[PDB]
Amino acid sequence: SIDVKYIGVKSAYVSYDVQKRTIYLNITNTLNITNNNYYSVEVENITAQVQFSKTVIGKARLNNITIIGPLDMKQIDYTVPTVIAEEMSYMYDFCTLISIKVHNIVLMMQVTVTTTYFGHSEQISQERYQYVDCG
Amino acid sequence: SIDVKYIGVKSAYVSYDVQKRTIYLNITNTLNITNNNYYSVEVENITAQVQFSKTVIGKARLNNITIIGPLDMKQIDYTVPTVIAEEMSYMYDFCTLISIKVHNIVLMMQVTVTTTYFGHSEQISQERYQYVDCG
Amino acid sequence: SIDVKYIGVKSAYVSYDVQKRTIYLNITNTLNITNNNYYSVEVENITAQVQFSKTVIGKARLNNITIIGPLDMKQIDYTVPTVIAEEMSYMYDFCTLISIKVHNIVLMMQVTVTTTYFGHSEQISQERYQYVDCG
Ligand SMILES: *[C@@H]1O[C@H](CO)[C@@H](O)[C@H](O)[C@H]1NC(C)=O
Ligand SMILES: *[C@@H]1O[C@H](CO)[C@@H](O)[C@H](O)[C@H]1NC(C)=O
Ligand SMILES: *[C@@H]1O[C@H](CO)[C@@H](O)[C@H](O)[C@H]1NC(C)=O
Ligand SMILES: *[C@@H]1O[C@H](CO)[C@@H](O)[C@H](O)[C@H]1NC(C)=O
Ligand SMILES: *[C@@H]1O[C@H](CO)[C@@H](O)[C@H](O)[C@H]1NC(C)=O
Ligand SMILES: *[C@@H]1O[C@H](CO)[C@@H](O)[C@H](O)[C@H]1NC(C)=O
Ligand SMILES: *[C@@H]1O[C@H](CO)[C@@H](O)[C@H](O)[C@H]1NC(C)=O
Ligand SMILES: *[C@@H]1O[C@H](CO)[C@@H](O)[C@H](O)[C@H]1NC(C)=O
Ligand SMILES: *[C@@H]1O[C@H](CO)[C@@H](O)[C@H](O)[C@H]1NC(C)=O
Ligand SMILES: *[C@@H]1O[C@H](CO)[C@@H](O)[C@H](O)[C@H]1NC(C)=O
Ligand SMILES: *[C@@H]1O[C@H](CO)[C@@H](O)[C@H](O)[C@H]1NC(C)=O
Ligand SMILES: *[C@@H]1O[C@H](CO)[C@@H](O)[C@H](O)[C@H]1NC(C)=O
Repeated sequence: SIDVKYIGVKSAYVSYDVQKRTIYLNITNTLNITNNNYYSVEVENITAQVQFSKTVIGKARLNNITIIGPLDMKQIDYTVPTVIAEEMSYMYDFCTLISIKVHNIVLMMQVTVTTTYFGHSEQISQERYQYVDCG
Repeated sequence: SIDVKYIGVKSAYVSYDVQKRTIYLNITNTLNITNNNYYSVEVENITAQVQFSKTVIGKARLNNITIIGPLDMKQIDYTVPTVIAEEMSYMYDFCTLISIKVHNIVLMMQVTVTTTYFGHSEQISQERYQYVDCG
Repeated sequence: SIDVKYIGVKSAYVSYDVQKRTIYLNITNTLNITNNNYYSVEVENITAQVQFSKTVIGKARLNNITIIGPLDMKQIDYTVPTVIAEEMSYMYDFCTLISIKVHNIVLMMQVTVTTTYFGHSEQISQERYQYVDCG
Protein backbone atom coordinates (compact mmCIF):
# COMPACT_ATOMS: atom_id res chain seq x y z
CA SER A 1 0.00 0.00 0.00
CA ILE A 2 0.92 3.68 -0.37
CA ASP A 3 -1.72 5.96 1.17
CA VAL A 4 -4.36 4.63 3.56
CA LYS A 5 -6.47 7.49 4.94
CA TYR A 6 -9.23 7.50 7.54
CA ILE A 7 -10.95 10.84 8.17
CA GLY A 8 -13.76 11.32 10.65
CA VAL A 9 -15.41 14.35 9.04
CA LYS A 10 -13.48 16.46 6.55
CA SER A 11 -10.52 15.91 4.22
CA ALA A 12 -9.36 18.91 2.21
CA TYR A 13 -6.22 19.88 0.33
CA VAL A 14 -7.19 23.57 0.53
CA SER A 15 -10.12 24.56 2.75
CA TYR A 16 -11.35 28.14 3.15
CA ASP A 17 -14.10 27.41 5.68
CA VAL A 18 -16.48 29.99 7.16
CA GLN A 19 -18.93 29.17 9.95
CA LYS A 20 -22.20 30.77 11.03
CA ARG A 21 -22.69 34.35 12.26
CA THR A 22 -19.51 35.49 10.51
CA ILE A 23 -18.88 38.92 8.98
CA TYR A 24 -16.68 38.03 5.99
CA LEU A 25 -15.52 41.42 4.68
CA ASN A 26 -12.44 42.67 2.79
CA ILE A 27 -10.65 39.41 1.98
CA THR A 28 -8.04 39.11 -0.78
CA ASN A 29 -6.75 35.56 -1.30
CA THR A 30 -4.07 34.48 -3.78
CA LEU A 31 -3.03 30.83 -4.02
CA ASN A 32 -0.67 28.96 -6.35
CA ILE A 33 -0.33 25.17 -6.20
CA THR A 34 2.20 23.15 -8.22
CA ASN A 35 1.66 19.52 -7.20
CA ASN A 36 3.39 16.61 -8.92
CA ASN A 37 2.97 12.94 -7.98
CA TYR A 38 5.16 10.15 -9.36
CA TYR A 39 4.51 6.55 -8.32
CA SER A 40 6.46 3.46 -9.42
CA VAL A 41 4.69 0.62 -7.61
CA GLU A 42 4.93 -3.14 -8.24
CA VAL A 43 7.54 -2.68 -10.97
CA GLU A 44 9.05 -6.13 -11.45
CA ASN A 45 11.82 -7.42 -13.73
CA ILE A 46 12.08 -11.22 -13.56
CA THR A 47 14.34 -12.84 -16.14
CA ALA A 48 13.30 -16.37 -15.12
CA GLN A 49 11.09 -17.94 -12.47
CA VAL A 50 10.53 -21.68 -12.00
CA GLN A 51 7.99 -23.60 -9.90
CA PHE A 52 8.45 -27.38 -9.78
CA SER A 53 6.41 -29.99 -7.91
CA LYS A 54 7.15 -33.70 -8.35
CA THR A 55 5.62 -36.72 -6.62
CA VAL A 56 6.89 -40.25 -7.31
CA ILE A 57 5.56 -43.47 -5.77
CA GLY A 58 7.11 -46.83 -6.61
CA LYS A 59 6.71 -50.34 -5.15
CA ALA A 60 5.13 -48.73 -2.08
CA ARG A 61 2.52 -50.13 0.32
CA LEU A 62 0.42 -47.35 1.85
CA ASN A 63 -2.38 -47.88 4.37
CA ASN A 64 -4.46 -45.74 6.76
CA ILE A 65 -3.30 -42.67 4.80
CA THR A 66 -5.37 -39.70 5.96
CA ILE A 67 -4.74 -36.03 5.15
CA ILE A 68 -7.01 -33.29 6.50
CA GLY A 69 -6.73 -29.65 5.51
CA PRO A 70 -7.07 -26.59 7.71
CA LEU A 71 -10.32 -25.33 9.22
CA ASP A 72 -11.63 -28.69 10.42
CA MET A 73 -14.78 -27.97 12.43
CA LYS A 74 -16.40 -30.95 14.14
CA GLN A 75 -18.84 -31.57 17.00
CA ILE A 76 -19.91 -27.96 17.49
CA ASP A 77 -22.97 -27.21 19.65
CA TYR A 78 -24.58 -23.82 20.31
CA THR A 79 -27.47 -23.72 22.78
CA VAL A 80 -29.37 -20.62 23.93
CA PRO A 81 -32.67 -21.52 25.62
CA THR A 82 -34.79 -18.47 26.41
CA VAL A 83 -37.74 -18.94 28.77
CA ILE A 84 -39.78 -15.93 29.91
CA ALA A 85 -42.74 -16.31 32.28
CA GLU A 86 -45.12 -13.49 33.22
CA GLU A 87 -47.04 -13.01 36.46
CA MET A 88 -49.02 -9.73 36.46
CA SER A 89 -46.03 -7.70 35.27
CA TYR A 90 -44.92 -4.80 33.09
CA MET A 91 -42.07 -5.34 30.61
CA TYR A 92 -40.59 -2.47 28.60
CA ASP A 93 -37.95 -3.86 26.22
CA PHE A 94 -36.78 -0.94 24.10
CA CYS A 95 -33.58 -2.39 22.59
CA THR A 96 -32.54 -5.97 23.40
CA LEU A 97 -30.63 -8.46 21.24
CA ILE A 98 -29.59 -12.12 21.21
CA SER A 99 -26.84 -12.69 18.65
CA ILE A 100 -24.83 -15.81 17.81
CA LYS A 101 -22.31 -16.40 14.99
CA VAL A 102 -22.39 -12.86 13.60
CA HIS A 103 -19.76 -11.75 11.08
CA ASN A 104 -19.35 -8.42 9.28
CA ILE A 105 -16.24 -8.86 7.10
CA VAL A 106 -14.66 -12.30 6.64
CA LEU A 107 -11.78 -12.46 4.15
CA MET A 108 -9.92 -15.68 3.37
CA MET A 109 -6.62 -15.43 1.47
CA GLN A 110 -5.17 -18.70 0.13
CA VAL A 111 -6.42 -21.29 2.59
CA THR A 112 -5.33 -24.57 0.99
CA VAL A 113 -3.40 -27.73 1.86
CA THR A 114 -0.34 -27.52 -0.43
CA THR A 115 0.50 -24.16 -1.99
CA THR A 116 3.31 -22.85 -4.19
CA TYR A 117 2.80 -19.10 -4.49
CA PHE A 118 4.91 -16.36 -6.10
CA GLY A 119 3.81 -12.74 -6.15
CA HIS A 120 2.09 -10.01 -4.13
CA SER A 121 -0.89 -10.25 -1.78
CA GLU A 122 -2.66 -7.24 -0.29
CA GLN A 123 -5.60 -7.10 2.12
CA ILE A 124 -7.38 -3.89 3.12
CA SER A 125 -10.34 -3.91 5.52
CA GLN A 126 -11.05 -0.47 6.99
CA GLU A 127 -14.44 0.58 8.30
CA ARG A 128 -16.45 2.14 11.10
CA TYR A 129 -18.45 0.00 13.52
CA GLN A 130 -21.70 0.84 15.30
CA TYR A 131 -23.23 -2.38 16.61
CA VAL A 132 -25.67 -0.76 19.06
CA ASP A 133 -27.44 2.61 18.84
CA CYS A 134 -30.49 2.42 21.11
CA GLY A 135 -32.17 5.73 21.92
CA SER B 1 -3.17 -0.50 -3.66
CA ILE B 2 -2.27 3.18 -4.01
CA ASP B 3 -4.92 5.45 -2.46
CA VAL B 4 -7.55 4.09 -0.07
CA LYS B 5 -9.67 6.93 1.32
CA TYR B 6 -12.43 6.92 3.93
CA ILE B 7 -14.16 10.25 4.57
CA GLY B 8 -16.97 10.71 7.07
CA VAL B 9 -18.64 13.73 5.47
CA LYS B 10 -16.72 15.86 2.98
CA SER B 11 -13.76 15.34 0.65
CA ALA B 12 -12.62 18.35 -1.36
CA TYR B 13 -9.48 19.34 -3.24
CA VAL B 14 -10.47 23.03 -3.02
CA SER B 15 -13.41 24.00 -0.79
CA TYR B 16 -14.66 27.57 -0.37
CA ASP B 17 -17.39 26.82 2.16
CA VAL B 18 -19.79 29.38 3.65
CA GLN B 19 -22.22 28.53 6.44
CA LYS B 20 -25.50 30.12 7.53
CA ARG B 21 -26.01 33.69 8.78
CA THR B 22 -22.83 34.85 7.03
CA ILE B 23 -22.22 38.29 5.52
CA TYR B 24 -20.03 37.42 2.52
CA LEU B 25 -18.89 40.82 1.22
CA ASN B 26 -15.81 42.09 -0.67
CA ILE B 27 -14.01 38.84 -1.50
CA THR B 28 -11.40 38.57 -4.27
CA ASN B 29 -10.09 35.03 -4.80
CA THR B 30 -7.41 33.97 -7.29
CA LEU B 31 -6.36 30.33 -7.55
CA ASN B 32 -4.00 28.48 -9.89
CA ILE B 33 -3.64 24.69 -9.76
CA THR B 34 -1.10 22.69 -11.79
CA ASN B 35 -1.62 19.06 -10.78
CA ASN B 36 0.12 16.16 -12.52
CA ASN B 37 -0.28 12.49 -11.59
CA TYR B 38 1.92 9.71 -12.98
CA TYR B 39 1.29 6.10 -11.96
CA SER B 40 3.25 3.02 -13.08
CA VAL B 41 1.50 0.17 -11.27
CA GLU B 42 1.76 -3.58 -11.91
CA VAL B 43 4.36 -3.10 -14.65
CA GLU B 44 5.88 -6.54 -15.15
CA ASN B 45 8.66 -7.81 -17.44
CA ILE B 46 8.93 -11.61 -17.29
CA THR B 47 11.20 -13.21 -19.87
CA ALA B 48 10.18 -16.74 -18.86
CA GLN B 49 7.98 -18.34 -16.21
CA VAL B 50 7.44 -22.08 -15.76
CA GLN B 51 4.91 -24.02 -13.67
CA PHE B 52 5.39 -27.80 -13.56
CA SER B 53 3.37 -30.43 -11.69
CA LYS B 54 4.13 -34.13 -12.15
CA THR B 55 2.61 -37.17 -10.44
CA VAL B 56 3.90 -40.69 -11.14
CA ILE B 57 2.59 -43.92 -9.61
CA GLY B 58 4.15 -47.27 -10.47
CA LYS B 59 3.77 -50.79 -9.02
CA ALA B 60 2.19 -49.20 -5.94
CA ARG B 61 -0.41 -50.62 -3.54
CA LEU B 62 -2.52 -47.86 -1.99
CA ASN B 63 -5.31 -48.41 0.53
CA ASN B 64 -7.40 -46.29 2.93
CA ILE B 65 -6.25 -43.21 0.98
CA THR B 66 -8.34 -40.25 2.16
CA ILE B 67 -7.73 -36.58 1.35
CA ILE B 68 -10.02 -33.86 2.72
CA GLY B 69 -9.75 -30.21 1.75
CA PRO B 70 -10.10 -27.16 3.96
CA LEU B 71 -13.35 -25.91 5.48
CA ASP B 72 -14.64 -29.29 6.67
CA MET B 73 -17.80 -28.59 8.69
CA LYS B 74 -19.39 -31.59 10.39
CA GLN B 75 -21.83 -32.24 13.25
CA ILE B 76 -22.92 -28.63 13.76
CA ASP B 77 -25.97 -27.90 15.92
CA TYR B 78 -27.60 -24.53 16.60
CA THR B 79 -30.48 -24.45 19.08
CA VAL B 80 -32.40 -21.36 20.24
CA PRO B 81 -35.69 -22.29 21.94
CA THR B 82 -37.82 -19.24 22.74
CA VAL B 83 -40.77 -19.74 25.11
CA ILE B 84 -42.82 -16.75 26.27
CA ALA B 85 -45.77 -17.15 28.64
CA GLU B 86 -48.16 -14.35 29.59
CA GLU B 87 -50.08 -13.88 32.84
CA MET B 88 -52.08 -10.62 32.86
CA SER B 89 -49.10 -8.57 31.67
CA TYR B 90 -48.00 -5.65 29.49
CA MET B 91 -45.16 -6.17 27.02
CA TYR B 92 -43.71 -3.28 24.99
CA ASP B 93 -41.05 -4.66 22.62
CA PHE B 94 -39.90 -1.72 20.51
CA CYS B 95 -36.70 -3.15 18.98
CA THR B 96 -35.64 -6.73 19.78
CA LEU B 97 -33.72 -9.20 17.61
CA ILE B 98 -32.67 -12.85 17.56
CA SER B 99 -29.92 -13.39 14.99
CA ILE B 100 -27.89 -16.50 14.13
CA LYS B 101 -25.38 -17.07 11.31
CA VAL B 102 -25.48 -13.53 9.93
CA HIS B 103 -22.86 -12.39 7.41
CA ASN B 104 -22.47 -9.05 5.62
CA ILE B 105 -19.36 -9.47 3.44
CA VAL B 106 -17.76 -12.90 2.96
CA LEU B 107 -14.88 -13.03 0.47
CA MET B 108 -13.01 -16.25 -0.33
CA MET B 109 -9.71 -15.97 -2.23
CA GLN B 110 -8.25 -19.22 -3.59
CA VAL B 111 -9.48 -21.83 -1.14
CA THR B 112 -8.38 -25.10 -2.76
CA VAL B 113 -6.43 -28.26 -1.90
CA THR B 114 -3.39 -28.03 -4.20
CA THR B 115 -2.57 -24.65 -5.74
CA THR B 116 0.24 -23.32 -7.95
CA TYR B 117 -0.28 -19.57 -8.23
CA PHE B 118 1.80 -16.82 -9.83
CA GLY B 119 0.69 -13.20 -9.86
CA HIS B 120 -1.04 -10.49 -7.84
CA SER B 121 -4.01 -10.75 -5.48
CA GLU B 122 -5.79 -7.76 -3.97
CA GLN B 123 -8.73 -7.64 -1.56
CA ILE B 124 -10.53 -4.44 -0.54
CA SER B 125 -13.49 -4.48 1.87
CA GLN B 126 -14.21 -1.06 3.36
CA GLU B 127 -17.60 -0.02 4.68
CA ARG B 128 -19.61 1.51 7.49
CA TYR B 129 -21.60 -0.65 9.90
CA GLN B 130 -24.85 0.17 11.69
CA TYR B 131 -26.36 -3.07 12.99
CA VAL B 132 -28.80 -1.46 15.45
CA ASP B 133 -30.59 1.89 15.25
CA CYS B 134 -33.63 1.69 17.52
CA GLY B 135 -35.33 4.98 18.35
CA SER C 1 3.17 0.52 3.61
CA ILE C 2 4.11 4.20 3.23
CA ASP C 3 1.48 6.50 4.76
CA VAL C 4 -1.17 5.19 7.16
CA LYS C 5 -3.26 8.07 8.52
CA TYR C 6 -6.02 8.11 11.12
CA ILE C 7 -7.72 11.46 11.74
CA GLY C 8 -10.53 11.97 14.23
CA VAL C 9 -12.16 15.00 12.60
CA LYS C 10 -10.22 17.08 10.10
CA SER C 11 -7.26 16.51 7.78
CA ALA C 12 -6.09 19.49 5.75
CA TYR C 13 -2.94 20.44 3.86
CA VAL C 14 -3.89 24.13 4.05
CA SER C 15 -6.82 25.15 6.26
CA TYR C 16 -8.03 28.74 6.65
CA ASP C 17 -10.78 28.04 9.19
CA VAL C 18 -13.15 30.64 10.65
CA GLN C 19 -15.60 29.84 13.45
CA LYS C 20 -18.86 31.47 14.52
CA ARG C 21 -19.33 35.05 15.74
CA THR C 22 -16.14 36.17 13.98
CA ILE C 23 -15.49 39.59 12.44
CA TYR C 24 -13.30 38.67 9.45
CA LEU C 25 -12.13 42.05 8.13
CA ASN C 26 -9.04 43.27 6.23
CA ILE C 27 -7.27 40.00 5.43
CA THR C 28 -4.66 39.67 2.67
CA ASN C 29 -3.39 36.11 2.17
CA THR C 30 -0.71 35.01 -0.31
CA LEU C 31 0.31 31.36 -0.54
CA ASN C 32 2.65 29.46 -2.86
CA ILE C 33 2.97 25.67 -2.70
CA THR C 34 5.49 23.63 -4.71
CA ASN C 35 4.93 20.01 -3.67
CA ASN C 36 6.65 17.07 -5.38
CA ASN C 37 6.20 13.42 -4.42
CA TYR C 38 8.38 10.61 -5.79
CA TYR C 39 7.71 7.01 -4.73
CA SER C 40 9.63 3.91 -5.83
CA VAL C 41 7.85 1.09 -4.00
CA GLU C 42 8.08 -2.67 -4.61
CA VAL C 43 10.68 -2.24 -7.35
CA GLU C 44 12.17 -5.70 -7.82
CA ASN C 45 14.94 -7.01 -10.09
CA ILE C 46 15.17 -10.82 -9.91
CA THR C 47 17.43 -12.46 -12.48
CA ALA C 48 16.37 -15.98 -11.44
CA GLN C 49 14.15 -17.53 -8.78
CA VAL C 50 13.57 -21.26 -8.30
CA GLN C 51 11.02 -23.16 -6.19
CA PHE C 52 11.46 -26.94 -6.05
CA SER C 53 9.41 -29.54 -4.17
CA LYS C 54 10.13 -33.25 -4.60
CA THR C 55 8.58 -36.25 -2.86
CA VAL C 56 9.83 -39.79 -3.53
CA ILE C 57 8.49 -43.00 -1.98
CA GLY C 58 10.01 -46.37 -2.80
CA LYS C 59 9.60 -49.87 -1.33
CA ALA C 60 8.03 -48.25 1.74
CA ARG C 61 5.42 -49.62 4.15
CA LEU C 62 3.33 -46.82 5.67
CA ASN C 63 0.53 -47.32 8.19
CA ASN C 64 -1.54 -45.16 10.57
CA ILE C 65 -0.36 -42.11 8.60
CA THR C 66 -2.42 -39.12 9.74
CA ILE C 67 -1.77 -35.46 8.91
CA ILE C 68 -4.03 -32.70 10.26
CA GLY C 69 -3.72 -29.06 9.26
CA PRO C 70 -4.04 -25.99 11.44
CA LEU C 71 -7.29 -24.70 12.95
CA ASP C 72 -8.61 -28.06 14.16
CA MET C 73 -11.76 -27.31 16.17
CA LYS C 74 -13.39 -30.28 17.89
CA GLN C 75 -15.84 -30.87 20.76
CA ILE C 76 -16.89 -27.25 21.23
CA ASP C 77 -19.94 -26.47 23.39
CA TYR C 78 -21.53 -23.08 24.03
CA THR C 79 -24.42 -22.95 26.51
CA VAL C 80 -26.30 -19.84 27.64
CA PRO C 81 -29.61 -20.71 29.34
CA THR C 82 -31.71 -17.64 30.12
CA VAL C 83 -34.66 -18.09 32.49
CA ILE C 84 -36.69 -15.06 33.62
CA ALA C 85 -39.64 -15.42 35.99
CA GLU C 86 -42.01 -12.58 36.91
CA GLU C 87 -43.92 -12.07 40.15
CA MET C 88 -45.89 -8.79 40.14
CA SER C 89 -42.89 -6.78 38.94
CA TYR C 90 -41.76 -3.89 36.74
CA MET C 91 -38.92 -4.46 34.27
CA TYR C 92 -37.43 -1.60 32.22
CA ASP C 93 -34.79 -3.02 29.87
CA PHE C 94 -33.60 -0.11 27.74
CA CYS C 95 -30.42 -1.59 26.23
CA THR C 96 -29.39 -5.17 27.05
CA LEU C 97 -27.49 -7.68 24.91
CA ILE C 98 -26.48 -11.34 24.89
CA SER C 99 -23.73 -11.93 22.33
CA ILE C 100 -21.74 -15.07 21.50
CA LYS C 101 -19.23 -15.69 18.69
CA VAL C 102 -19.29 -12.16 17.28
CA HIS C 103 -16.66 -11.07 14.75
CA ASN C 104 -16.23 -7.75 12.94
CA ILE C 105 -13.12 -8.22 10.76
CA VAL C 106 -11.56 -11.67 10.31
CA LEU C 107 -8.68 -11.85 7.82
CA MET C 108 -6.84 -15.09 7.06
CA MET C 109 -3.53 -14.86 5.16
CA GLN C 110 -2.10 -18.14 3.82
CA VAL C 111 -3.37 -20.72 6.30
CA THR C 112 -2.30 -24.01 4.71
CA VAL C 113 -0.38 -27.18 5.59
CA THR C 114 2.67 -27.00 3.30
CA THR C 115 3.53 -23.65 1.73
CA THR C 116 6.35 -22.36 -0.48
CA TYR C 117 5.87 -18.61 -0.80
CA PHE C 118 7.98 -15.89 -2.42
CA GLY C 119 6.91 -12.26 -2.48
CA HIS C 120 5.20 -9.52 -0.48
CA SER C 121 2.22 -9.73 1.87
CA GLU C 122 0.47 -6.70 3.36
CA GLN C 123 -2.47 -6.54 5.76
CA ILE C 124 -4.23 -3.31 6.76
CA SER C 125 -7.20 -3.30 9.16
CA GLN C 126 -7.88 0.14 10.62
CA GLU C 127 -11.27 1.22 11.92
CA ARG C 128 -13.27 2.80 14.72
CA TYR C 129 -15.28 0.68 17.14
CA GLN C 130 -18.52 1.54 18.92
CA TYR C 131 -20.07 -1.66 20.25
CA VAL C 132 -22.50 -0.02 22.69
CA ASP C 133 -24.25 3.36 22.46
CA CYS C 134 -27.30 3.20 24.73
CA GLY C 135 -28.96 6.52 25.53
C1 LIG D 1 -12.59 46.97 1.42
O1 LIG D 1 -11.89 47.04 0.16
C2 LIG D 1 -12.20 48.18 -0.65
C3 LIG D 1 -11.45 48.02 -1.95
O2 LIG D 1 -11.45 46.66 -2.38
C4 LIG D 1 -11.82 49.45 0.10
O3 LIG D 1 -12.16 50.58 -0.69
C5 LIG D 1 -12.57 49.50 1.43
O4 LIG D 1 -12.16 50.64 2.18
C6 LIG D 1 -12.31 48.23 2.25
N1 LIG D 1 -13.07 48.25 3.49
C7 LIG D 1 -14.41 48.38 3.55
C8 LIG D 1 -15.00 48.38 4.93
O5 LIG D 1 -15.11 48.46 2.55
C1 LIG E 1 2.59 30.91 -8.51
O1 LIG E 1 1.67 31.99 -8.71
C2 LIG E 1 2.17 33.25 -8.24
C3 LIG E 1 1.07 34.26 -8.45
O2 LIG E 1 0.00 34.06 -7.54
C4 LIG E 1 3.46 33.62 -8.98
O3 LIG E 1 3.99 34.82 -8.44
C5 LIG E 1 4.48 32.50 -8.85
O4 LIG E 1 5.62 32.78 -9.66
C6 LIG E 1 3.87 31.17 -9.29
N1 LIG E 1 4.82 30.08 -9.12
C7 LIG E 1 5.01 29.15 -10.06
C8 LIG E 1 6.02 28.09 -9.73
O5 LIG E 1 4.40 29.16 -11.12
C1 LIG F 1 12.94 -2.91 -15.27
O1 LIG F 1 13.12 -3.00 -16.74
C2 LIG F 1 14.46 -3.17 -17.24
C3 LIG F 1 14.69 -4.65 -17.40
O2 LIG F 1 15.57 -5.15 -16.40
C4 LIG F 1 15.46 -2.49 -16.32
O3 LIG F 1 16.60 -2.11 -17.08
C5 LIG F 1 14.81 -1.27 -15.70
O4 LIG F 1 15.79 -0.49 -15.01
C6 LIG F 1 13.71 -1.69 -14.73
N1 LIG F 1 12.81 -0.58 -14.46
C7 LIG F 1 12.51 -0.16 -13.23
C8 LIG F 1 11.57 1.01 -13.15
O5 LIG F 1 12.97 -0.70 -12.23
C1 LIG G 1 -6.21 -48.96 8.81
O1 LIG G 1 -6.03 -50.15 8.03
C2 LIG G 1 -6.45 -51.35 8.71
C3 LIG G 1 -6.11 -52.51 7.80
O2 LIG G 1 -4.74 -52.49 7.43
C4 LIG G 1 -7.93 -51.27 9.05
O3 LIG G 1 -8.31 -52.42 9.80
C5 LIG G 1 -8.23 -50.00 9.85
O4 LIG G 1 -9.63 -49.87 10.04
C6 LIG G 1 -7.69 -48.77 9.13
N1 LIG G 1 -7.90 -47.57 9.92
C7 LIG G 1 -9.06 -46.91 9.94
C8 LIG G 1 -9.10 -45.69 10.82
O5 LIG G 1 -10.03 -47.27 9.29
C1 LIG H 1 -15.99 46.40 -2.03
O1 LIG H 1 -15.29 46.48 -3.28
C2 LIG H 1 -15.61 47.62 -4.09
C3 LIG H 1 -14.86 47.46 -5.39
O2 LIG H 1 -14.86 46.11 -5.83
C4 LIG H 1 -15.23 48.89 -3.33
O3 LIG H 1 -15.58 50.02 -4.12
C5 LIG H 1 -15.98 48.93 -2.00
O4 LIG H 1 -15.57 50.07 -1.25
C6 LIG H 1 -15.71 47.66 -1.19
N1 LIG H 1 -16.47 47.67 0.05
C7 LIG H 1 -17.81 47.79 0.12
C8 LIG H 1 -18.39 47.78 1.50
O5 LIG H 1 -18.51 47.87 -0.89
C1 LIG I 1 -0.75 30.45 -12.04
O1 LIG I 1 -1.67 31.53 -12.24
C2 LIG I 1 -1.18 32.79 -11.77
C3 LIG I 1 -2.29 33.80 -11.97
O2 LIG I 1 -3.35 33.58 -11.06
C4 LIG I 1 0.11 33.17 -12.51
O3 LIG I 1 0.63 34.37 -11.96
C5 LIG I 1 1.14 32.05 -12.39
O4 LIG I 1 2.27 32.34 -13.19
C6 LIG I 1 0.53 30.72 -12.82
N1 LIG I 1 1.48 29.64 -12.67
C7 LIG I 1 1.68 28.71 -13.61
C8 LIG I 1 2.69 27.65 -13.29
O5 LIG I 1 1.07 28.72 -14.67
C1 LIG J 1 9.76 -3.29 -18.97
O1 LIG J 1 9.93 -3.38 -20.43
C2 LIG J 1 11.26 -3.53 -20.94
C3 LIG J 1 11.51 -5.02 -21.10
O2 LIG J 1 12.40 -5.51 -20.11
C4 LIG J 1 12.27 -2.85 -20.02
O3 LIG J 1 13.41 -2.46 -20.77
C5 LIG J 1 11.62 -1.63 -19.39
O4 LIG J 1 12.59 -0.86 -18.69
C6 LIG J 1 10.52 -2.07 -18.42
N1 LIG J 1 9.62 -0.96 -18.15
C7 LIG J 1 9.31 -0.55 -16.91
C8 LIG J 1 8.37 0.61 -16.82
O5 LIG J 1 9.77 -1.09 -15.91
C1 LIG K 1 -9.13 -49.53 4.97
O1 LIG K 1 -8.95 -50.72 4.18
C2 LIG K 1 -9.36 -51.91 4.86
C3 LIG K 1 -9.01 -53.07 3.95
O2 LIG K 1 -7.64 -53.05 3.57
C4 LIG K 1 -10.84 -51.84 5.20
O3 LIG K 1 -11.21 -53.00 5.94
C5 LIG K 1 -11.14 -50.59 6.01
O4 LIG K 1 -12.55 -50.46 6.20
C6 LIG K 1 -10.61 -49.35 5.29
N1 LIG K 1 -10.83 -48.15 6.09
C7 LIG K 1 -11.99 -47.49 6.12
C8 LIG K 1 -12.03 -46.28 6.99
O5 LIG K 1 -12.96 -47.86 5.46
C1 LIG L 1 -9.17 47.56 4.84
O1 LIG L 1 -8.46 47.63 3.58
C2 LIG L 1 -8.77 48.77 2.77
C3 LIG L 1 -8.02 48.59 1.47
O2 LIG L 1 -8.03 47.24 1.04
C4 LIG L 1 -8.39 50.04 3.52
O3 LIG L 1 -8.72 51.17 2.72
C5 LIG L 1 -9.13 50.10 4.84
O4 LIG L 1 -8.71 51.24 5.58
C6 LIG L 1 -8.87 48.83 5.67
N1 LIG L 1 -9.64 48.86 6.90
C7 LIG L 1 -10.97 48.99 6.97
C8 LIG L 1 -11.56 49.01 8.35
O5 LIG L 1 -11.68 49.07 5.96
C1 LIG M 1 5.92 31.38 -5.03
O1 LIG M 1 5.01 32.47 -5.24
C2 LIG M 1 5.51 33.73 -4.77
C3 LIG M 1 4.42 34.75 -4.99
O2 LIG M 1 3.35 34.55 -4.07
C4 LIG M 1 6.81 34.08 -5.51
O3 LIG M 1 7.34 35.29 -4.97
C5 LIG M 1 7.82 32.96 -5.38
O4 LIG M 1 8.96 33.23 -6.19
C6 LIG M 1 7.20 31.64 -5.81
N1 LIG M 1 8.14 30.54 -5.64
C7 LIG M 1 8.33 29.60 -6.57
C8 LIG M 1 9.34 28.54 -6.24
O5 LIG M 1 7.72 29.61 -7.64
C1 LIG N 1 16.09 -2.52 -11.65
O1 LIG N 1 16.26 -2.62 -13.12
C2 LIG N 1 17.59 -2.80 -13.62
C3 LIG N 1 17.83 -4.28 -13.77
O2 LIG N 1 18.70 -4.78 -12.77
C4 LIG N 1 18.60 -2.12 -12.71
O3 LIG N 1 19.75 -1.74 -13.46
C5 LIG N 1 17.96 -0.89 -12.09
O4 LIG N 1 18.94 -0.12 -11.40
C6 LIG N 1 16.86 -1.30 -11.12
N1 LIG N 1 15.97 -0.18 -10.86
C7 LIG N 1 15.67 0.24 -9.63
C8 LIG N 1 14.73 1.41 -9.55
O5 LIG N 1 16.12 -0.30 -8.62
C1 LIG O 1 -3.30 -48.36 12.63
O1 LIG O 1 -3.13 -49.56 11.86
C2 LIG O 1 -3.56 -50.75 12.55
C3 LIG O 1 -3.23 -51.91 11.64
O2 LIG O 1 -1.85 -51.91 11.27
C4 LIG O 1 -5.04 -50.66 12.88
O3 LIG O 1 -5.42 -51.80 13.63
C5 LIG O 1 -5.33 -49.39 13.68
O4 LIG O 1 -6.73 -49.25 13.87
C6 LIG O 1 -4.78 -48.17 12.95
N1 LIG O 1 -4.99 -46.96 13.74
C7 LIG O 1 -6.14 -46.29 13.76
C8 LIG O 1 -6.18 -45.07 14.63
O5 LIG O 1 -7.12 -46.65 13.10
